[PDB]
Amino acid sequence: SSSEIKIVRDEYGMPHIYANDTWHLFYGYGYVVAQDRLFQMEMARRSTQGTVAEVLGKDFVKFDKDIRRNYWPDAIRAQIAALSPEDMSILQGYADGMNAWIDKVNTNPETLLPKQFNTFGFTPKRWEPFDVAMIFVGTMANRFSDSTSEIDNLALLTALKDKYGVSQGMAVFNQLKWLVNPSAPTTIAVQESNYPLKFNQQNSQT
Amino acid sequence: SNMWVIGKSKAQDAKAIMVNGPQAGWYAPAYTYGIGLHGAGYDVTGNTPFAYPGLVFGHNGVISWGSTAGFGDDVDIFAERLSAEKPGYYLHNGKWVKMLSREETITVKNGQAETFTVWRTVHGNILQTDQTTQTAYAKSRAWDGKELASLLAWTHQMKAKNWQEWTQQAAKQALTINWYYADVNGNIGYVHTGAYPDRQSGHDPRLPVPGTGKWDWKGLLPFEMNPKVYNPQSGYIANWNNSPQKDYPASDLFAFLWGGADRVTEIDRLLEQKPRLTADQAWDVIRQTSRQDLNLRLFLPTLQAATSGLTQSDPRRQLVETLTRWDGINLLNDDGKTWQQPGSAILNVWLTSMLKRTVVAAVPMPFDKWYSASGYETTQDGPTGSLNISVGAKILYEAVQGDKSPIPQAVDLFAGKPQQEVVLAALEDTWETLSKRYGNNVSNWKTPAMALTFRANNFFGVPQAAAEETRHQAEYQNRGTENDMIVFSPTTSDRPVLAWDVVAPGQSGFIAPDGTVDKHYEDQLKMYENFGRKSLWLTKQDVEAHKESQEVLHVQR
Ligand SMILES: [Ca+2]
Repeated sequence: SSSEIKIVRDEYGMPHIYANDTWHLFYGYGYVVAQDRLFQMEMARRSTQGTVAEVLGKDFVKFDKDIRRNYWPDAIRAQIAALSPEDMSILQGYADGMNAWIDKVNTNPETLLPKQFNTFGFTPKRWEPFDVAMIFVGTMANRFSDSTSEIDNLALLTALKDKYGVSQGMAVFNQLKWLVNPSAPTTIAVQESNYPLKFNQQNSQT
Repeated sequence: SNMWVIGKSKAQDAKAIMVNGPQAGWYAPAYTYGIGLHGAGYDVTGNTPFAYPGLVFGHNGVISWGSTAGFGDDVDIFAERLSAEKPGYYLHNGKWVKMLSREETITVKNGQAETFTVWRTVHGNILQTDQTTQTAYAKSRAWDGKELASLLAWTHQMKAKNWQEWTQQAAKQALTINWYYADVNGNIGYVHTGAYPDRQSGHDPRLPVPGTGKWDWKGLLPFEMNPKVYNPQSGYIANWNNSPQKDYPASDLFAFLWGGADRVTEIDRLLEQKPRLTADQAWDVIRQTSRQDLNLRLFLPTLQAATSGLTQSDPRRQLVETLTRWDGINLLNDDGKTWQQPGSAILNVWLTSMLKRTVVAAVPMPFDKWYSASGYETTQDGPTGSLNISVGAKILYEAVQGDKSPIPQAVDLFAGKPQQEVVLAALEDTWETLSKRYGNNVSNWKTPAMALTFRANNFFGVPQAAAEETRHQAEYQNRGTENDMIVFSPTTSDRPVLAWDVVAPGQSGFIAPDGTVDKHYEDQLKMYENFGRKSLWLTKQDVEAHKESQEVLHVQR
């Protein structure tokens, strides 16, 4: 049956989904996630979109503002709209699966609603592909692949150059924040290959 | 985040072994989510952060995969030129271009909502900080516009059955992440994935560039450029957020460096120590690295040289002698709160003093604060993440290497003073400090151990559970938030692959309205604590045989 989703949990409660097509597979995935981590996922949703204050209050306003200033939702929505039907099915299915469980939770909250929702004073709503995507986008990307301190670095260099003079200053910056260090232990051994690009270490852009 | 992949040339009783320890801090409920998918081209098992559609840590019976943050430089900042007479515009390629803008409203529970505008240029979103009437900085990410592509690349890679099909997906993952491969035939691989900009000549990637146009990126470098290796001569692939490859530049973060001093040496050492390792030995590398003081190996030689000529009774001498007899492997005393050996406290005090005397002394304030951390700093609840060698310590390490360091010491961190003298002065400080606190009998010093906390707030600092749900573990372990190992072609099993993982506190974070905690709410907590692990099932028969419950859904899209 193309419309059948089998969910089997092992001795540790770990779910295994069995389904024929893409939409149903990830529907089953979202369903079990909603069963297992609904509050965690709801709050992760809020963390990645900057809507925590909506439920937690004023102490999270600055948090919210920072999240929203760090991304462009429309651009994410546009990448989603450009998805092939097959790829779209991953997110739509996942979103839908969560919604199926969430609808049951909101129907019989006296038995299915995770206690944290009662405690924090609100109820869970439905998810869309955007929501699912932002879980990944807001964590893995906006946070684990978004590291820079170039403005601070320029301030350090500027102070080094003021303290030690220009040539010396540049030299000391390359001693404290070297671009590359050849003695660095690397995952790929020098016998295998080396990186061919050479970079400017003089801040020649000024 | 660490990972070691042991290939056929180094695997015992197996063809390949993969042990991954992603490190994002510790949380309750669990940072990752156990999931198995079977159908529509997928057949996988493993676990993944925030239950991403794509499993970051898992296998499909043919290959297995993992990740550790890459920390390559994939972000540059563009200094945009503004005009007071043209608010909302910026000069680009000789024309005042209109910035993108949007209104946002922060709704606040029990508070007044707040409305503000977010601005963006062709280089990226505008930072709030460092703004003037004439300037604003834009954060330019090489992966911009490729977020979704990375999410899917992470999904589709799970269907790969060989290095060629897998690197095809690695090429689409644009974030700066190290990906690892292993397969049932003993092959192993590594790709430092991600989009990296093809910068103009003269562009120093550690500093901002003008956003007027002349400095715009030429595009993105091709996959050919990404550091990668398939079946390395070494027979292994080890990573702990260290450099992927010789001459490959790190993140521009001032607090981040790839230098002679790197914690990954701790893994390389244990892997090379033994010609071949078994699955259990590979797993044991978790327990050893998680207890390994990371500074001892780096500074012990320097400490020895400085004290080698002192007389027996010199206390600076005995502190160093204490370190020499130590393997740097911390263990808890029976009391469950102090360490058996005082080595890390010694190194912490000494190191803190060295940085103050050297690096901190040569850097103008307030930038000097950036190099003062010893790397042992923590709170009552213990580290919020992994322990690493601090940036100050890595700089100090090059200085003590003298001419063995490839980094020119433009300025002398020792400012003309003999290194021995400064190392001794620091040892003196250490002795005064610790002897005053613990007494003068080193042998009965019970210094504080680090503990570990599974926090109820997620890495963002946002509650993902009630406070009371926080869990505690007496022994801090510098190890993965989760650990998973996949063993290919194990000779003692009837299966062509075995896999294990640990998702603490448990698979479920559910608590019923009456407060009844789910059966799998905390059943992996003690297991995590004692370096235990549970089997990950893949085949239908294994899953069926280990079934606890089952449910069938019938749905029409
Ligand atoms: Ca940069």
